[PDB]
Amino acid sequence: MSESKDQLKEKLKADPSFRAELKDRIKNALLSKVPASVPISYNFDSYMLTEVQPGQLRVLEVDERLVLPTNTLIRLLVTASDVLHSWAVPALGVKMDAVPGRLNQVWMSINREGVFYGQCSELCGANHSFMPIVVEAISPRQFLTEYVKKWIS
Amino acid sequence: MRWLYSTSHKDIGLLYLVFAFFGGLLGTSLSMLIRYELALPGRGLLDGNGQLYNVIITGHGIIMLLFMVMPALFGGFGNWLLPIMIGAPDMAFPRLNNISFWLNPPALALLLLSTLVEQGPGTGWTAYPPLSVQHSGTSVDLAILSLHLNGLSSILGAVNMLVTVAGLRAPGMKLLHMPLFVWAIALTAVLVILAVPVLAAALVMLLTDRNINTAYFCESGDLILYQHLFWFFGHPEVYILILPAFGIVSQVVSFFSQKPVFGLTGMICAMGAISLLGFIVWAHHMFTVGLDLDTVAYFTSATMIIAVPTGMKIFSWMATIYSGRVWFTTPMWFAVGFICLFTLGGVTGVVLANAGVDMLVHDTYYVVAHFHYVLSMGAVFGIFAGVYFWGNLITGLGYHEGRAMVHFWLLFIGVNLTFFPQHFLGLAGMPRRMFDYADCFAGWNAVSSFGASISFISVIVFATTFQEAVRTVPRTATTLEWVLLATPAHHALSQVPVLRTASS
Amino acid sequence: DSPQPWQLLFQDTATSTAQAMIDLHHDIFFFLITVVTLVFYMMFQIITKFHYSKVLKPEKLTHHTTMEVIWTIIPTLIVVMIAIPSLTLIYSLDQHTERPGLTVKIIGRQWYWSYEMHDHLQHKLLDPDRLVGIAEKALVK
Amino acid sequence: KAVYAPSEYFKYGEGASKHFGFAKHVAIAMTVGLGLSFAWKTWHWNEKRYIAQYYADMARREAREDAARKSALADKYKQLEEELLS
Amino acid sequence: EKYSHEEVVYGDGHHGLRKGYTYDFEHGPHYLQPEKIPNFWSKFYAGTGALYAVGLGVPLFAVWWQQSKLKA
Amino acid sequence: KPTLESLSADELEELKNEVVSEVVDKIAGEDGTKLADFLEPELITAPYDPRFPNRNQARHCFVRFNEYYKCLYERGEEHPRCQFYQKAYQSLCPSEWVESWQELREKGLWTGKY
Amino acid sequence: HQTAKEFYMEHIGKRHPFHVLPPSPWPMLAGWGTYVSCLGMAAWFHNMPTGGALMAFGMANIAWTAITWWRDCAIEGDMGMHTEVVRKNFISGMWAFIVSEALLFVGLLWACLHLGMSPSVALQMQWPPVGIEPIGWDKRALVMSAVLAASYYSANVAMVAKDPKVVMGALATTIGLGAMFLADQYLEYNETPFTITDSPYGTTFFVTTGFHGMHVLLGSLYLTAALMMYKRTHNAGAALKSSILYWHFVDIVWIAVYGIIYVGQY
Amino acid sequence: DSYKATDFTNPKYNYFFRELTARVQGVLLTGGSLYGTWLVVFGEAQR
Amino acid sequence: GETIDKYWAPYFPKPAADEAKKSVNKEMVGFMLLGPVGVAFMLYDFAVGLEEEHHVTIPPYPWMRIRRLPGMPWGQDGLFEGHPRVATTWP
Amino acid sequence: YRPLGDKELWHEAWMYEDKFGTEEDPIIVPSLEAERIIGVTDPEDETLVVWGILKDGEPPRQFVENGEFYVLKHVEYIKKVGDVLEAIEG
Amino acid sequence: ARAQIERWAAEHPTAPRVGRIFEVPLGYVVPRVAAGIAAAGCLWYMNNTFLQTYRPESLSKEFLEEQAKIGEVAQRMNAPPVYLNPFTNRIPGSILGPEDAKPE
Amino acid sequence: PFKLPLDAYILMLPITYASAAFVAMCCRVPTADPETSSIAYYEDEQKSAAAAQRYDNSFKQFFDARIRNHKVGVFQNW
Ligand code: HEA
Ligand code: HEA
Ligand SMILES: [Cu+2]
Ligand SMILES: [Mg+2]
Repeated sequence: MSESKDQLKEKLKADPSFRAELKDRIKNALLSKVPASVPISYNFDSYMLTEVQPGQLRVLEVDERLVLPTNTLIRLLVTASDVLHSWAVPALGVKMDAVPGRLNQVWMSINREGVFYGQCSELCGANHSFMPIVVEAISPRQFLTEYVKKWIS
Repeated sequence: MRWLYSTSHKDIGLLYLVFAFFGGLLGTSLSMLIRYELALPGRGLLDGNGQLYNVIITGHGIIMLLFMVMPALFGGFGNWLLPIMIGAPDMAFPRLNNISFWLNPPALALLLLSTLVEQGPGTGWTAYPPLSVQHSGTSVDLAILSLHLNGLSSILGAVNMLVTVAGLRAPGMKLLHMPLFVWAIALTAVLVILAVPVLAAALVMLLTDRNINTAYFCESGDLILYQHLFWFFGHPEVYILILPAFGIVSQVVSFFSQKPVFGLTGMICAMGAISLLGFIVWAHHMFTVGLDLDTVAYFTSATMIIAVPTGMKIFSWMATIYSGRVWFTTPMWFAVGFICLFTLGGVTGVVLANAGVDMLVHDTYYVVAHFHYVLSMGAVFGIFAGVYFWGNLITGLGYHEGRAMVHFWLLFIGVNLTFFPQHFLGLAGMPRRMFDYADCFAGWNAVSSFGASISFISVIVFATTFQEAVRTVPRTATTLEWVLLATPAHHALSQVPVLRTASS
Repeated sequence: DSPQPWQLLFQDTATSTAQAMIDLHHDIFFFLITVVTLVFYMMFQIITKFHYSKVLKPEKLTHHTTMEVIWTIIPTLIVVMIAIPSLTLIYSLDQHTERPGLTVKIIGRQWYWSYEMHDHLQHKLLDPDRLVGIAEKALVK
Repeated sequence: KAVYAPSEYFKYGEGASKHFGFAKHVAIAMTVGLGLSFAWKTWHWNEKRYIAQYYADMARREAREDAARKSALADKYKQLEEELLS
Repeated sequence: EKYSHEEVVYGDGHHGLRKGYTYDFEHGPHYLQPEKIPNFWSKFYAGTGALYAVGLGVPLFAVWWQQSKLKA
Repeated sequence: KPTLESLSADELEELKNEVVSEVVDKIAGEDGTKLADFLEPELITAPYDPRFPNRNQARHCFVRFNEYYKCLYERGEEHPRCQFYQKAYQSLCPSEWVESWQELREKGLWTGKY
Repeated sequence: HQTAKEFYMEHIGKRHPFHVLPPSPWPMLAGWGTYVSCLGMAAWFHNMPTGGALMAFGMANIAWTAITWWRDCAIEGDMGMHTEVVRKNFISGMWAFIVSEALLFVGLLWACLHLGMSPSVALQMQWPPVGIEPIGWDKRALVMSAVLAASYYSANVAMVAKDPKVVMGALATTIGLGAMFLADQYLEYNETPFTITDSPYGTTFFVTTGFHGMHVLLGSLYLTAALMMYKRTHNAGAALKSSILYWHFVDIVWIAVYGIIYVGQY
Repeated sequence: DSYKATDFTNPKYNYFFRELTARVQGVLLTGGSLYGTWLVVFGEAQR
Repeated sequence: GETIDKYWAPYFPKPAADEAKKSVNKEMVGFMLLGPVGVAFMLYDFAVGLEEEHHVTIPPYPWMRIRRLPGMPWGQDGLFEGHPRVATTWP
Repeated sequence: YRPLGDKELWHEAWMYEDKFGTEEDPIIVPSLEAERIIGVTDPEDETLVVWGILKDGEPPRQFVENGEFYVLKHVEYIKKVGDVLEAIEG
Repeated sequence: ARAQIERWAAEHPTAPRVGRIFEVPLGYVVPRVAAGIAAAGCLWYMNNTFLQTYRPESLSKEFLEEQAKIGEVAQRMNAPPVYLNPFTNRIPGSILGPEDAKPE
Repeated sequence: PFKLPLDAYILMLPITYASAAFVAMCCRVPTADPETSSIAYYEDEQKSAAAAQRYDNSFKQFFDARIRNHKVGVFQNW
């Protein structure tokens, strides 16, 4: 009743195996309070800025950047929709063509935080000059505690 | 009538040379628009029209690759010089030699007419799908048909050259006594025959994709297959354009050094090794398309082996000048300038051949600087070396020596100060085929645009070099075209000369 | 990170792979400097010392087996010395020896870029055994 | 009296190449080229030394916040310890 | 005559100056004799000027043509 | 009163559950809104499949998309392996490719058996 | 004219065994005919009115100039202008042309091998694609193989025979066996359950077999033109040998085409 | 005595094959080239 | 009678009548190995031609009947295509 | 003459003679015109070729050093040796 | 080999043989290549002055002064700003950006 | 045509090496993982993983020890 609860606590005091089993039960119950897995998902476009302010670079500046954590193995799947394009970031040593129907993978890991610029490096029309690339790199704890909370529905 | 119905190889070679000069004028004119648009950041004389800029660079690249260098070296000097050099009275097929020329003004007319149709063919000289397929209208079809006609011209010329070498040689003259120009032209003909029909097949596939709704390079096809076929053609193409330049440099260097060529069999084995290795390294133009690492590994390791025969040829040219009696004239300077400045273009190719380094400089102006070194210092210098060397034999006019040195120095200043800053732009990351760039790239683009104006002025001064000629009587020479009068008769070698081996 | 005015060499790097590429390029430029300097100096000396005002009549030099073998076997060694680091850098482009942490789908359109992601975020109790012991000593008394 | 072919060449060794000194010039060219190459590699090694020091300093900094984070975690653990004992 | 197989095979046995030539290019010692064309240096400079004008003005016309089409 | 020397296994298990829950609801919360300082976030993506070694990874996308519907046909709808396959193809395939594949499945133009 | 043959003997014929041609107008006309037919083909692709008519007009002009050129070549071969070394030059030129055409076919079969071996995700990685019924090897293509091998052996008969009747009969047999190859290919093109717009299988099959069939037609016309010259004088020279070489080249090309497409399902 | 009317290479057929065609085809190609140039330049594609 | 071919004829000798017939027989053995049977089966095939029929309609898969441009240069259906087999309804 | 085996029959021999041209006994080169270009190799190096012009009515002429002397003779017919005299086989 | 050189020199009488490496005197070459470079500079200046339709606003002096005030600093929307190119401008590894520096 | 000079065999060693490498590369492609014209090839996961890992290891296992040792340069740049 209540003494049997107290007798259970006395058996916790006495038997080490029962103590370990109830510790494992405590660990099972604490994992039940852990929130479940949630999906992170986004789909945005990145366009060149037509007019820039001081502190921004003409031709190379976009409106929406790609935010990537540092010290993390990142897979980049590159493809296209209509013609050939090339995703080139010269500071990160990645330049791989975007082919319609292909899914070209890149393994990338960034050493330091910063803002890295790029352009498209495959001729694709009249406005080939005006498809720039900007990658913003932040720390992994910021990425996993603040940035991914912007994409929880 | 004479220039329309000709069967003589000497009239046809002169017609090729005049055509190649016209194509060089067109590509000089198309290249001042490229440098006048790129001089300053923003929008220049093209008013921000990117499709017109793509049309201009496509037409300019195609014209300078196919209607200037090949009609000057392979069609111009080869047709004029090969039967005189080997002692043949004429070509093997004299009327095939006239259709090999007369398929070139139709192809040039189709290519120039595609620019006035719709918005033009802005695709690059490589014409990659699906950008070439996506172009609606007629311009791309006219451009590809122009490439087809020029390829047919090249194949017919190569067949005529290969039969003229093998079967109309002078009596007693084996494949040991022909000059290195003849060996270069023969190897170029072999390369043309083995390489051009693959391009023709790829272009037929491109037309069937554009107009017949077939599935070669499309949604359900494979777009990497086009790059495979086109570059399997295209890497032999750049060696087709440089081997007659090697031959002209050998003939010029051996002439004014008063010496024969150092290492003749080594020279021939090096040209053969260059011709053979050019057919198994085509995929160094495709490092960034997503090939497997083993394929990229092989195509990296096999591309650098091309350095060894070219280095052997350069060192043998230096050994030919070594211990001679050298007299420096305008063709001798264009050969010395060739050997100095082809080495600069060749060493950047070794850098580009390494695939990890090529991931940083692919489709940048580094590549542009590389191939304008090996083509404006390699082929243009070889062409101009032959113009001043054989000019009184071919045309009947001499040249003023002072104005020719003025032209050489204006050209040498102009093209060095044009493409050397493009190395620094390409290392920093300035991409190809763009008419507007970031603000920091302004200085080297201003320097390069200043150099292009000097190159244009050098092109202008070249028309003033010609003057009246002086004619003398020959007695002896080391090649057959220098015992002839200037100009020769219509039937040069009225009697067929024979080569007599000395007795015991 | 960004290009600079009057810049000569590459941009600064943020991956070890890009640094390794630049290191390989500088290693190749080591050999290229020596090759170009040798060519230019020897041609200057040959041009100056064998002018016709210095030479009465030329010598008959057609072949030299030792020098030909020397300039054939020397660049082959340079090529095979350059190639093995280059081959090693090529085969290091796949770095899947870790747990991947992010996937980003990059799509190129006319004329802009599109970025996509669909992953799952899960939480784990950080060092739970200390909390396990804390609960154990909370329940034992 | 016929017409004779004139002498056109010297034998290699007694013309205007005995005074040239080919091996001397090759040694001079190789010394100059290797000097410039070692200057270039010296600059490269200097730049790599600065990069290595940069990343070492960054690791020194990044080890400082993560120690203070675990210190704050232990402080919250010591607070939750007396939260379940009071 | 005038259409026989021998006319096809061995050509027409014309001798001397052809129509307006001042020199025999077919059978004379030189196939090109640019010192015998009357007023040769005027014609050479006119032809070179025409070649320069066309070869430098065709791409300018193609630029003007494509930009006049948009500006409409 | 039933003591520990007389209780059965199921009553003792329920008593253990009550003892654990009544204190861990004070420690962690009934929902778990108190463990935010003691939680470590981690992001899960598609693992490396040894069957797909090349840089072009379109076949990995296609095979995972097909293994999802094979799992859905064979082992129910809520099996953990089917969710693994679903998160695996969602992590690899572009959204345009997937929506084209369901419109081909809805039109009847899917060549799979299931 | 009467002294023109005398001039040729005195200055060209008696000095060397090679043939020197008088001026000719056919290369210029052939080049501008290619220009006209290319403009017509470009107009015919994009469904402009009077474009196919212009393309046919240009192709007819090209064919007429080519026939006039070849008639001049046969006339010069019948006035005895070609010695034995000139005929060997003809054989070597045909060998070079054959090498060019073989590389064109290698480029064509490269695409078949590439597309057939690794089907893409756009085809749902199945080769041949579902809906496409492949043409088998145990049917009419085997009859074509037997017929064209017989044509190979009959052209081999005509090369070594010395009786004019046997040569003319063997040439007619090879020409007739070639025409039976084409009329059966027409039936394959009509009964097949796929078109040129149905998958890369249909694209590669029809483009490769169409180029091979056009080469069969050109070789048969060449052998026919070689037979009529043998019919008149019982002497053909280089026209017979080059045509037999070209026919053998077509027979060799068919082996690769059959083995890749019909057997290999590529 | 070696040529028939059925013979393609008859010397009596040389005027028609070599002289008449050289001007008829010469004017036909001029007419076709001008029309093809106008058609491709000033024409509208319906496909 | 004074042609170039006859003038240079003694300097180009022919490389050396029943051996020709032996070679003709040797090649005709291989000719008759595959000659009559192929002709017989092809003449059989010319009479079993456009008489059979197929009613297998094909679903309009994305790789079937590519129409990147509207129609064909000659018309709507393919050349040499009497009866299209791909479903134009789909259902 | 040299051995005519492995020689083309139309090569106009005299180039296949067994005689070394000396000043007192030169090699007579036949010609259809008053001048003719011939080619002489270097006796110490086969790869070196020198082309020269012989004229009619001139003294004997040497082209390379330590080489043969040559005299041109104007003739109406040049013996196309390979069927002209080895068919005679005297 | 000598006679062909002597033949070429007779057909090119304007080519000097005076015993020096640059046979054409530099008093002829230098003013004319200078005049050519001057004409090229005139053309280049005319392109820079009269053939521009859009000069971008990031090259005006006000933009240049306001950019020189900022320096090579890149902003971030999820983090404090960062120095661009930290190796060629020799930023130490402890400092990431200007706002995170907080000078002593 | 002539006597092959002592150079030409030293040229022919890496030329033969490049030709043999080209032939081996072209030959090993129809024995690779993605060259299968079926979807039922991948439903045997043991065989397909074994085949694709064998396609990874060959011509890369020669470089594993120096990839781990960062032997990515001719010199030793730290
Ligand atoms: C033969 C090849 C050749 C030559 C000579 C040139 C000559 C020049 N080229 Fe170009 N170029 C290409 C081949 C060539 N080019 C190719 C293939 C492309 C790629 C296009 C594409 O990507 O689609 C290209 C593109 C290209 C670009 C890159 C454009 C871009 O990426 O957006 C640039 C940039 O400055 C350029 C500039 C110049 C300049 C200033 C010259 C100057 O040298 C001007 C020329 C001056 C000369 C002196 C050469 C002319 C020669 C003669 C007149 C000799 C003929 C004479 C006789 C026969 C008697 N051209
Ligand atoms: C004249 C034409 C020509 C010639 C001769 C060459 C010669 C070479 N080329 Fe190039 N190339 C082009 C024209 C040419 N190329 C063009 C037009 C493009 C761009 C195509 C496009 O439009 O996209 C291109 C692009 C191109 C690429 C593709 C890169 C890219 O675009 O991303 C590569 C890669 O390997 C390459 C490398 C080489 C090499 C290794 C040589 C070698 O043959 C050079 C060898 C010579 C030397 C190395 C110097 C002499 C040697 C010595 C002095 C010995 C000492 C050397 C060592 C010890 C190493 N070039
Ligand atoms: Cu290349
Ligand atoms: Mg590219």
